[PDB]
Amino acid sequence: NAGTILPETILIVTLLVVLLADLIQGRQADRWTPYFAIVGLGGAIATMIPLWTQPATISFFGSFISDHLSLFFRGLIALSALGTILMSIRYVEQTGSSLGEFMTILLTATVGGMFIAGAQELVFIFVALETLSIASYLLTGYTKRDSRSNEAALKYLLIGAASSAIFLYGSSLLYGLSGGHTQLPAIAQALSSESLGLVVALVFVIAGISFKISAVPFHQWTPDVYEGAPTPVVAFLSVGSKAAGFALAIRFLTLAFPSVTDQWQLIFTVLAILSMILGNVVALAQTSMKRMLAYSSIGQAGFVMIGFVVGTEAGYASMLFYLLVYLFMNLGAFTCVILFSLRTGTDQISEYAGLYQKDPLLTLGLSLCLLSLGGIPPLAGFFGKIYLFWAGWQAGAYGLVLLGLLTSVISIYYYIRVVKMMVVKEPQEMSEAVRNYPEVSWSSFGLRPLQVGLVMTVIATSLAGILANPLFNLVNTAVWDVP
Amino acid sequence: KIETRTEPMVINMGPHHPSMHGVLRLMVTLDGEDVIDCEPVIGYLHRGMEKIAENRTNIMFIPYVSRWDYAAGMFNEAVTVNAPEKLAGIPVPKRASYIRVIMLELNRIANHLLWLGPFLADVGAQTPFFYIFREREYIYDLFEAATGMRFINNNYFRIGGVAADLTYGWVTKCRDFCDYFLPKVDEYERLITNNPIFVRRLQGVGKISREEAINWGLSGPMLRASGVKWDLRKV
Amino acid sequence: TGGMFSSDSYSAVRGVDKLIPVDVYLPGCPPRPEAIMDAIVKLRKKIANEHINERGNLAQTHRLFTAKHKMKPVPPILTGQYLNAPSRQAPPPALAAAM
Amino acid sequence: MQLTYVLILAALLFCIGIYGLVTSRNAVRVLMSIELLLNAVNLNLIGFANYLDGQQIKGQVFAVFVITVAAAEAAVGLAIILAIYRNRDTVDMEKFNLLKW
Amino acid sequence: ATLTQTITFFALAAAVIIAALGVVLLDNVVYSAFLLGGVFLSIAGLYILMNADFVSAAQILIYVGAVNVLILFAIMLVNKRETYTPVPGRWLRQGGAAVVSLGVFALLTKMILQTPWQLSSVPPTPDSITTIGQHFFSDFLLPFELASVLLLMALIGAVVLARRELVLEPEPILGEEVVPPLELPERPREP
Amino acid sequence: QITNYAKEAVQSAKYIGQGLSVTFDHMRRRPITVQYPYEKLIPS
Amino acid sequence: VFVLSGYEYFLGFLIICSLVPVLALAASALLRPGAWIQFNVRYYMFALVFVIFDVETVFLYPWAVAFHQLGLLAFIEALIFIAILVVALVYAWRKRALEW
Amino acid sequence: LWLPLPMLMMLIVATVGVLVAVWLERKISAAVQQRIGPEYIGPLGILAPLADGLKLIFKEDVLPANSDRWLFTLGPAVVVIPVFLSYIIVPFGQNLLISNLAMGVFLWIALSSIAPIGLLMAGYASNNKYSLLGGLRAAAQSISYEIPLALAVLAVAMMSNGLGTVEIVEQQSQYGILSWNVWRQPIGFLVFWIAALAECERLPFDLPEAEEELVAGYQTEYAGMKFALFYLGAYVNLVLSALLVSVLYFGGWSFPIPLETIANLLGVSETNPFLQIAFAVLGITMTLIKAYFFVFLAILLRWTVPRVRIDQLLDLGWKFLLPVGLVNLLLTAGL
Amino acid sequence: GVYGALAGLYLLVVPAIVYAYLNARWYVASSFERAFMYFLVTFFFPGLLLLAPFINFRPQPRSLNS
Repeated sequence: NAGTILPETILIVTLLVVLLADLIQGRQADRWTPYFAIVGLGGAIATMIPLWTQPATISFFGSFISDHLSLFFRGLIALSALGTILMSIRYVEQTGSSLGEFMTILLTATVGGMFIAGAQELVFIFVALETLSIASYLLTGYTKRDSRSNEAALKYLLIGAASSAIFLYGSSLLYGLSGGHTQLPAIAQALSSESLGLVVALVFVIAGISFKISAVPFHQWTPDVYEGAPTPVVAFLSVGSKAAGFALAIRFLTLAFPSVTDQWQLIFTVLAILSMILGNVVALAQTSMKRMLAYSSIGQAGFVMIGFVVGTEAGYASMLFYLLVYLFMNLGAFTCVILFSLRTGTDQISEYAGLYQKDPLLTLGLSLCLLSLGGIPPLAGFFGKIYLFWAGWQAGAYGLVLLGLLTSVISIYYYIRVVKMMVVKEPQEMSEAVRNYPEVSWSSFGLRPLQVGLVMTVIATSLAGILANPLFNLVNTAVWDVP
Repeated sequence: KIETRTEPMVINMGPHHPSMHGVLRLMVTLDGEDVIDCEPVIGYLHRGMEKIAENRTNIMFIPYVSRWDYAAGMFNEAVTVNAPEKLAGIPVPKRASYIRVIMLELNRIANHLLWLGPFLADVGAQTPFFYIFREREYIYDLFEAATGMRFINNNYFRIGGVAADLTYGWVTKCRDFCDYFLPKVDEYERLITNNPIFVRRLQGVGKISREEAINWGLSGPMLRASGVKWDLRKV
Repeated sequence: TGGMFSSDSYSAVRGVDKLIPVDVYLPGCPPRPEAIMDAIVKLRKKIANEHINERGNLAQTHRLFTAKHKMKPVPPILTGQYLNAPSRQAPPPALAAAM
Repeated sequence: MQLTYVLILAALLFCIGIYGLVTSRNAVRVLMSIELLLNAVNLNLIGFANYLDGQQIKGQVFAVFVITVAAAEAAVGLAIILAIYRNRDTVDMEKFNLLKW
Repeated sequence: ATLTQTITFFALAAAVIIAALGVVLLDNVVYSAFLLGGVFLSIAGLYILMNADFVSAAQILIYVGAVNVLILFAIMLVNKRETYTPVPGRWLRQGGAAVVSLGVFALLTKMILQTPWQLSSVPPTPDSITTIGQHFFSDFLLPFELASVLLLMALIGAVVLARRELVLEPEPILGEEVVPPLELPERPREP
Repeated sequence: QITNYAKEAVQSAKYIGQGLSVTFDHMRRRPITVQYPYEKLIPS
Repeated sequence: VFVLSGYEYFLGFLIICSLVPVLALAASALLRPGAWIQFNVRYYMFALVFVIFDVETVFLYPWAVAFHQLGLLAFIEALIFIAILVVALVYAWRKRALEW
Repeated sequence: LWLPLPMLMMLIVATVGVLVAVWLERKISAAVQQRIGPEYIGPLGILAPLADGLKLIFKEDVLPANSDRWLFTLGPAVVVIPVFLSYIIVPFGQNLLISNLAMGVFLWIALSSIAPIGLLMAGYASNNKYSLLGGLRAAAQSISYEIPLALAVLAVAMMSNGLGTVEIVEQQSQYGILSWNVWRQPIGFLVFWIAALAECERLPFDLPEAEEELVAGYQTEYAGMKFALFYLGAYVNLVLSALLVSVLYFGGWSFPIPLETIANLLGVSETNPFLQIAFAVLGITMTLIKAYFFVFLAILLRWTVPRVRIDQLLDLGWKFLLPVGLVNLLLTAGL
Repeated sequence: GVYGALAGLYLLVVPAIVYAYLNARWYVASSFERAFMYFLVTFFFPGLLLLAPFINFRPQPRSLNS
């Protein structure tokens, strides 16, 4: 029955070929091992399309489901590593660290994240959440001599290993509140009384579920990791490790707790009204470019939770369409953060000023991905927010969409601040690149993957709202298999 | 207490030094696995031998001398009696000269056997350490017969020759010994030349060039083991 | 008694019993290995004379006294650098001119 | 010895590691308190497997995998401690607050 | 007969929480790590009473013999002879952590006591080394193969985060602007 | 590979096989030792 | 209930062997009268590859006991577990982790 | 007060097995050096293990100057009670069994992993530079030789279909000597015999300071009764390891029919009362007599191989003994 | 465990006849006989330990006929 895990086991094989080539060839393999992982990720993406027609079987003795919801989130995490490898082909190759050793830990977080989306046992949820979390502490401290990545690998460890123990104590209680029954469909058949033991088991698991998606009482790691980590890892944990926490929350809170449902829809509203406020008002007071996108990912998380708390067939379709276009907004913005951090050092705001005459492909990429993150027409993040407020207005929730719209205008002001210091500043107002920009080439190592990860992302950011109707049908078929 | 720091660690070899070559004290400093500096602290056996001889006659100093190189013994008495007998022009008889060659070549065997036992235990295999000293006990009784003591304190070398002649069953007892010990010399050689784990601890480990050996000042089997061919019995 | 260096030697302690208490003395220079095994036998006859209720005098008595001095402390002579000392790398000036 | 006394022991071991997570100032005592949390969820789990559904022990299999992850969370975790110590020459959790605001 | 399984429980149930107070409250960090094995060995003694003789021996092999040795090797590497004794660093923020720890315990003891547990009166552990290996390849098979990729990653990453930079430490490979080796290109600056 | 550890093990596990035999032949010889207080050795 | 058979003598033998040092050190108690270790990361790296491989061996103990009771499908599945972690041993050699 | 007779009679065998090994250490190593060994005490040295242990009880067990008192005293206790406890596993005798645990060759390999902690609180608590260095050196050596030692037990766990040491000797009793696991596992016997010898014997150990890498190792500042656990507890680990060589690979209490001639390592008469007591007692402790052969082989192997350094010790357990232990587990399987 | 039937046949009466054999032939024994001689020590060792201070292997006085 091991034909349903084929998109993950192709990524298991190419995880080992890029590992052995580092051992066999010894840093001469870094010229080809990124491109082998790209077709390893592309071959893992292209085998999800024959799995889309299959009628959603539950393989591996009831511990793994191969539904359309599990295949949608598997492609989002596989595209997150596909966009990350096109970034880090030059980024960690410039720090002097090994390139094949980076993309091995990057692919264990991918297959660890991709197995979260279809897991149904309490143990396989925790095992795949571990190898996503354990791999990500090694990636935020991969540079290993910065006193900023080492400080970010520590804070992510002592919260990540802590919140996965709060997650285990709620997962172990689900084994004990039922008579055994580690599987989540077998959990719901045993417990429906909504006792106090089910409440503490619910709070304990969304201390780790809402830790990967960074809601405000559990968000404290996110702005400190995202400025210390390497920027491709910052690009990965915002769409790959964040959608995997959202891949868990649909598979967990709807399968393990369909009786207790008005409680976690009451907690996640508090998680939404706090992360929409504190994601978007604290991003005003940010000077670093990676720190402005850090509170953005907390703020954009609250928009995804708008469709998660309404609990409708269009509500879960609103959070899957927003997470799909979220990959085309973060990985296009973080590409321009990397592409500006490689030409000049010190990637922060009030150093992008005086651009658009020296790097016009960077400013067209960074503006159209940050303006779409604010949700302005006719970009992809406008239509993604429209469907969140359409599904938000559909079943109650009139104060969430009003807070979702009022914090979207506060969202506009700090995104347009970066577009202010890219295109509206005169050429007598640039601090860095004042005749210091390196006169871009697109001929060095890894810049051509960095350019095609920018061109094909802004095209997927400008046109994914106009051409959203294939994406609206691809998302709405992944919701009928959600209870 | 003991802390873990990042600077190179200095360890003291200590004047205790449970070995058979005296009492050294090496303040050797380490760099993880490689050494970078080492000072030898000597003088723990400085009994003032040079100040003693200025208040000793030659027959009163002949017992004192076989304590510098106490592995050798009569090699110290060789230099001692040769200092006034080559200055006063005192003729040594030819028979007493050949007894000196017989006694000194037996001391060099006992000098090398006392070197060999501790050296084989320091480089690995500890089982020849008990079979080498048995072969030195045969050389002890060859000196215990002719002189009155085992390996040192054997007042045999004199200014006009040697103290006394050999015993009766002595010359036939190297022909029992040095016709039995000579098969075992090649047995000791095949311990390190064969079994190629010992050669990975002795090839290139403590290498000294020929030009640095003459400049630093060396003699015997440390100078000659750099390709010098300088031997004072030939020179 | 520091036997042969007991006459005139500027650095020999004459006998180990000027530092530590001795049970059995053994003359010889050097003693035979048979003669040391007599001193082990003479020692073995002394262990059997030791009594189990006379186990209290085996510990040292502590008649501590204290006085304050005014001697200048000196930095230690033997520091742990021999080759990396700043006098072995090159000969100093005002001496290599006549070399 | 009932089931109730095991879970209170696991809940008390949870809050001792919780207290060691927030009050410890050395960065290694925080990792040692994380192992108190991951053994609290194992002592809770085998007691849940010994008394509930002990014929097919599914908690003891799940108790194995927590031991394996915490073995890999400490090996990864102590390489993070040794990575800071090479740059910042102390191990002091009140000294790593440079990414404050 | 029955009381000898109960008096050995509270002798072990007090041995774990006293050692867990020793790893947390003690001023010496090496005393915490040697008492950390006192936590792990007492829990391993608690598994034998709970019919878990395999996971009991699987804790002494890993938590006592592998993790605690790895902790102790990574504490004798960090001594530095510097504690600096700054107890009241900012405020009395060690009293706010005593509130939540007694609060979670007051939460769970209310939760553990009032919850009706459906304990089964069937005979347990029918040679529980074969029913845990039949579980590694029928039900818990996909967790079992992913544990190898988790361990392989934990050997890749913890080596490259802890190995000595003795290959090329002064290594300026290239530059568009100057970037130090083994450090992120976003250089720190003040606004 | 797997066709080497059956051939890289023989080269010294038989050398200790020819070393365990010679040390057992060291026990074959009579102990040449002077028991002191019952066999004192005659001086010269 | 306690259906484990053989542990009746394990409690007393845990106490008696604990009474071997604590009474012999007491029976002896009535009859008797620049400090640096260099930071070399090889004690931690040799213990690091131990933790990865002590978890390897403890996963193989339930497979080795129930080996002829599982079949050939559970032998290929157990081979994927070992062959992934064989590359973990190859990674430790080539990256000089256990060089000392 | 020692109320189980199976616990008392085993413990008498468990301590006389050590006192054989201290006697056999000082007499076999004297025969390979052509000297006597301990004469003049007992008949021929029979009281020499007793005399070496009883003097350590009567000596003033003083601590060093500035030492951690509780970690110094519990230092040797972490090393030796894990090898005193696992004598509940060893099954000598057909009708003699102390505890029928469901495992025990896995419990022994779990209990032997507490011993690297005792080498860490012996090196640290003695509070000198050369013993902390010898503490990290001795701990990282027993760490290196356990995964080869645990994989050799995995080889005899597939053939026995369990970890029960009563069932392990039961698979070697159907043919007497043709059904022994040493004839079925010729490589994994060597993986067991080298890795167990690198944690209990005197040959692959830096505790004798003949190379002077430290002062005297980790057991430098230990004296008297605390050293008696380090001295008379390393022969407990030698007998315990040799007891399991004579259980796993060689059949414990397994031997052919004794109806033989005078050359059957016995007397001259066929029906002798001295052979009826040498058959009943041998029916009580048989694998102890087999363990006295590998104790003898451990002393005999000390004076053959070189005293190898620590850089080639740790490059043998990981680089050699671990891949040959992995491929033996596959060759024990089908593959 | 017997009281005085087979315990004394192993602890008391058979170590006395090994001590008759160990005193007579220990140094004159050959290479094959000494290997069996070492087996009688390790097998009868709980019996050999009790009657250890009651037998001495010290050699007899000589006659001095010269």
